[PDB]
Amino acid sequence: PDNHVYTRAAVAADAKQCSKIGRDALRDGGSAVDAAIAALLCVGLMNAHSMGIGGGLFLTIYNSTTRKAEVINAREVAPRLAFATMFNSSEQSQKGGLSVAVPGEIRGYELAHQRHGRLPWARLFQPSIQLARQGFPVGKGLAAALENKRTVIEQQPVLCEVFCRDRKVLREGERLTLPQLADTYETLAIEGAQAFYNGSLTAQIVKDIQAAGGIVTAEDLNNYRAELIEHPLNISLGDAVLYMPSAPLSGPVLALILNILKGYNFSRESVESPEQKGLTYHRIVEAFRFAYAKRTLLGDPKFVDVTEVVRNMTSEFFAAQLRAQISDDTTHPISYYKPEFY
Amino acid sequence: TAHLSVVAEDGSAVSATSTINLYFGSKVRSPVSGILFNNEMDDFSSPSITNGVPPSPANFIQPGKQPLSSMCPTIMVGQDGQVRMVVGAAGGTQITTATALAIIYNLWFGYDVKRAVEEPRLHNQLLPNVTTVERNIDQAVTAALETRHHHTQIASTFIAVVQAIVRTAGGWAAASDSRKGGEPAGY
Ligand SMILES: *[C@@H]1O[C@H](CO)[C@@H](O)[C@H](O)[C@H]1NC(C)=O
Ligand SMILES: *[C@@H]1O[C@H](CO)[C@@H](O)[C@H](O)[C@H]1NC(C)=O
Ligand SMILES: *[C@@H]1O[C@H](CO)[C@@H](O)[C@H](O)[C@H]1NC(C)=O
Ligand SMILES: *[C@@H]1O[C@H](CO)[C@@H](O)[C@H](O)[C@H]1NC(C)=O
Ligand SMILES: *[C@@H]1O[C@H](CO)[C@@H](O)[C@H](O)[C@H]1NC(C)=O
Ligand SMILES: *[B]([O])([O])[C][C][C]([N][C][C][N])C([O])=O
Ligand SMILES: [Cl-]
Ligand SMILES: [Cl-]
Repeated sequence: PDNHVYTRAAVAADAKQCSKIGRDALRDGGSAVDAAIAALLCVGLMNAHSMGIGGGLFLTIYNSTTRKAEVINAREVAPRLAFATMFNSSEQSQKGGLSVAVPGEIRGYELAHQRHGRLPWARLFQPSIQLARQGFPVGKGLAAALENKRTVIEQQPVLCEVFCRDRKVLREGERLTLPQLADTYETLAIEGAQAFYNGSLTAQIVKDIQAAGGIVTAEDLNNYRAELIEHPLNISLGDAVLYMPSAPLSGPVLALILNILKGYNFSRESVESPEQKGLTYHRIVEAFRFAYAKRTLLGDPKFVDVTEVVRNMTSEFFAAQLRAQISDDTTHPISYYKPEFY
Repeated sequence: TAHLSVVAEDGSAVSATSTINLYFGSKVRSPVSGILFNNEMDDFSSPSITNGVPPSPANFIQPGKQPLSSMCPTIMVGQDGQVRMVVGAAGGTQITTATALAIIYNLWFGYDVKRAVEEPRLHNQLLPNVTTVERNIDQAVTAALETRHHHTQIASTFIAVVQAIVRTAGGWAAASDSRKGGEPAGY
């Protein structure tokens, strides 16, 4: 029905409906940021297993006017009451109140909109609110999610309330309706981001989290700040520059993978024969390994000094050092890539 | 996890990645607000067990602290300051490998943006010590790894979800990942 090559603007989301919402936000004169936020709200509804206002995020944004990129940081934080030894198992760190970090998504949206928005706040929420009350058919992605977690969903009434039909998980095509989130979204549109963090919604969040055994308090919410990063991580790739977020995200690692690999000068020919394709793909995996080796040194750069670690990871020579240790005809033991921890 | 790419008419762009962590997060949904919460604490390291990766002190929990993430939302820009690519990925821990493969398939192998997004993927993150491949990978690739002593194993489902937009002389080319079933929009 469509070539997916566009003359002026494009939105690529993991659900058609959210892509449209995005595009329609541009048509009505919204910026990239406006279209972005607008689409993510759609995505937190249509792919509810993936992301949403109960989470956190990162946004990389290029300003064509100022010819500059930036990063906005809205990943979740550990509660004031959290401590290093608070878990003793996987089971404990993955289910219930305690496995919940302080959500960031909403402060994220606010700052991005406060800096690059052209449409009103409430405009962004509008089509998602409609979608939530009316309901929509379940798409492939959320269908498999449901199937994958059938048992944990059906055995929990509060999930099954929205996610089951006759106490069985919804299947692809069946109608999902999200009545409680729609009200929520509407309160956010009217009252603003304040409603979530220090507002009409705050106490309910605390109670919900704590009732299931978390330790998140009002103070956590009240204090959460999204963060503007003026100088994102960058790497040179021939004619071009790549922008990406530094730690706590995986920019450094992707920087290393690509910096290692750009030294083989890959071309069309790298895959034109099985002989060369095999080698190419081997090199790729080895670079992964070498890059993952160094990952284990990374953390919040507000807590751990990783300044030099990152400068290294993205260094031109550091990359050249590891490339020379790649053998064309074999992989290696873990030890070989010198994974470090201090 | 979800990623999306965006290109506005004025040539500005956003790469965005968002997550509640694992499928359905902590599996707590408010009966009042309907808000479904993240299990992002899982992403810190413990001084206890392996998932895998031994205790890594730079990622231990502290109050007010951000867990290390696998996510990498990216934008490539020409020397002439015009946007050339907006890409990223989502899905378990295969985010950073898939993103790189997407960039490589387009930038170096010369694949169109849709092929870049659909092309079979592979993954190794060192810890743990296995190379994983998608079920419809080129089998000559499999053999080449298996004879350079890689112990491969096929993925049951698929590796990651990629949303990209590339600049072409014909305009903006876009693709959403069929593995998760999205489609793009534009004008
Ligand atoms: C884990 O053990 C530590 C030390 O005994 C303690 O702080 C905590 O109560 C335990 N947490 C869980 C979730 O079992
Ligand atoms: C670029 O930055 C300016 C401020 O210098 C801001 O007003 C504008 O919103 C940004 N451009 C876009 C397209 O958002
Ligand atoms: C790349 O990284 C650092 C961040 O300040 C700096 O050397 C350089 O200006 C950056 N490049 C660009 C194009 O921002
Ligand atoms: C930087 O790289 C050098 C090798 O080129 C290495 O000695 C050192 O461990 C690296 N620095 C850090 C802080 O990891
Ligand atoms: C890891 O995998 C490779 C096989 O691909 C093997 O050579 C190596 O011995 C394995 N184990 C360790 C601990 O490195
Ligand atoms: B997303 O569902 O792909 C999850 C990404 C998240 N944690 C992955 C490790 N379980 C992250 O690192 O932000
Ligand atoms: Cl709901
Ligand atoms: Cl996605």
